[PDB]
Amino acid sequence: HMNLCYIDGKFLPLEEAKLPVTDLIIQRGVGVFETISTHSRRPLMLTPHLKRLEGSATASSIVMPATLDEMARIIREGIKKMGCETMVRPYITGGDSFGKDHLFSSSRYFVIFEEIRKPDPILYEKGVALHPINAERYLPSTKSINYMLSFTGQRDSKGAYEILYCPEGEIVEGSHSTFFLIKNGHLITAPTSRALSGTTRQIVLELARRGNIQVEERCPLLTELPEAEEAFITGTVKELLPVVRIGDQIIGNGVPGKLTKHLHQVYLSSIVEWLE
Amino acid sequence: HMNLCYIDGKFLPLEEAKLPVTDLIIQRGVGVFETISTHSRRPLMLTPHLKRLEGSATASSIVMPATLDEMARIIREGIKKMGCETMVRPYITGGDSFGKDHLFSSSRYFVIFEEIRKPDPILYEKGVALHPINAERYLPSTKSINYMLSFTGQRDSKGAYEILYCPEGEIVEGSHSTFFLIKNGHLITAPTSRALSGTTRQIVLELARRGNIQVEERCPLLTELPEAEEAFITGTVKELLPVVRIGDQIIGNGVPGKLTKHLHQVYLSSIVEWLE
Ligand SMILES: Cc1ncc(COP(=O)(O)O)c(/C=N/OCCC(=O)O)c1O
Ligand SMILES: Cc1ncc(COP(=O)(O)O)c(/C=N/OCCC(=O)O)c1O
Ligand SMILES: Cc1ncc(COP(=O)(O)O)c(/C=N/OCCC(=O)O)c1O
Ligand SMILES: Cc1ncc(COP(=O)(O)O)c(/C=N/OCCC(=O)O)c1O
Repeated sequence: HMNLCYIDGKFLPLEEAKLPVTDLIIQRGVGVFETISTHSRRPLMLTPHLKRLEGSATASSIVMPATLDEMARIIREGIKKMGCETMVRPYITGGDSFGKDHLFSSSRYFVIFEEIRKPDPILYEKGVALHPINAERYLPSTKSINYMLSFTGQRDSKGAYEILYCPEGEIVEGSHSTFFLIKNGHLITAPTSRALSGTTRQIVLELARRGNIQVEERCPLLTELPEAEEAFITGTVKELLPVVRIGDQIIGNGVPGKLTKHLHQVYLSSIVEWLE
Repeated sequence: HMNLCYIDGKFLPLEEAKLPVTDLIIQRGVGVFETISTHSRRPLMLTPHLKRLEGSATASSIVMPATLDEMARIIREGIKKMGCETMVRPYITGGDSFGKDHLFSSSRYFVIFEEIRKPDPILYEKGVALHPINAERYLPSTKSINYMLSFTGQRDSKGAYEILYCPEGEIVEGSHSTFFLIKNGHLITAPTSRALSGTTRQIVLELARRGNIQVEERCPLLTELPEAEEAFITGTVKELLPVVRIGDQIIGNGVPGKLTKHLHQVYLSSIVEWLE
């Protein structure tokens, strides 16, 4: 499929788009981004993602190089050009210098558009296995471009779907996901002091509120997994994806659970509410 | 001289060099690098730096896109072109994909050459102030491109020379430096399990051995700074730089100390031994 990069006023073929090696995104990993998905070629949680992008940029001392309205206009135009369900990634770079004011004031920006790659249907029927590691994301409210740990953590993950950040036995989040445990019919998920404030997470808490499902905002523990009924990971692209194994531990009876399948169905039935 | 970037077979002006936005260095912070300085237009600790670059690349699941001999040849050719004292940074990128083998096997590489920017002479006479933060580099043996913390740590550093990583009151290293405390005429410095295995650090331990100066390889503590005589930070470019203040704490008498000045003099008198 055709893939785009919006950069410097133009929607380029993604393979043509290039960034100056002066940019501190390249030299020193100074960059923040979001991942935005579409349903019916409309962006899911567009405003919440763009507010989170500005939040990341501000927390990283980056001055936004475009307004949120302009980032929204570009995203909409690139989706129109794609003419398919799209995964969209707006990037904000450090640019060429850190000023005497302790800000990155010449930030660059670009927006990647790719045909969306949903997890295979079989993964929703089977559920996935997570690989726990003794590590976590620093400043986890900020979605920087530093995802090195998500790949080096796979060195000994032996083909697990995703890495799970379990610093000192406390489950925080996936490398690309919010993590939820189900224990005695209630949700357990790490607080926003430890894990990224997921857009999908924020919708799942709202669905829990609507369904009178109790939510405990505390880290699930690896040692609680034998008492767990179910588990799932959330994000843009993957939606709610059942977790049936973590390390050598089977979750409940090792197939996707009733409350997971329920929350996924309600999510998909309700999803247009959060489209823009 | 014009600052250069060796990329794709050519020495470009640094500001003209560009990298495809497909590269996972940009998208996901997948990259490792080294910083190499010159004395008499010869690269200092060239082989130790290139072995540390390979070590970073291997620890990050990156297959090296060039041999160490070829990285050496480029470094030497660019220094010859510069015809001045140079700070050199070979970068190894993740490239466009993480393979089914859990390796980045289409890595890109580039080499930046800049006219060297030594600390002002006044900083060696005065000494510098460090700003301690409650944070640390993950996988600190690996020198990845993720230096975001080195900038976000400056948010409330109020103009300190550098950030000092002091997780839970244990001093590990600077954002760009190895850290040394002097107490009762012995050196204290964090072990290589905690801090980057600095080239400058490795020379200073050797100078300590030659001078019969005892070295304790443990993290100095913020709480022991009142009992400290001296402190200094080491690296490529800065050499040995006296530290006379850490947060609100003056180090000894608040001027560069006798053993710091001695180690810096011996380092500069001996430096040709480590040039290549
Ligand atoms: C299946 C899936 N789940 C979750 C995520 C969210 O992960 P982050 O992007 O926040 O790490 C993505 C991201 N795709 O990103 C676009 C496709 C790609 O970057 O390869 C994804 O593809
Ligand atoms: C570290 C992390 N935690 C949690 C999440 C889930 O948050 P939402 O997606 O629900 O807002 C993400 C999103 N990645 O999205 C997929 C990875 C990507 O393509 O960049 C993430 O990167
Ligand atoms: C004064 C000084 N000390 C120490 C370092 C070592 O720090 P790292 O590179 O390992 O973080 C550098 C690096 N210059 O790098 C070249 C100029 C620059 O990147 O701004 C430096 O200029
Ligand atoms: C994080 C960190 N620790 C310690 C050091 C000291 O290592 P050596 O330089 O002695 O091998 C450096 C080097 N920066 O290199 C110069 C500063 C820079 O360009 O970041 C560093 O980046």
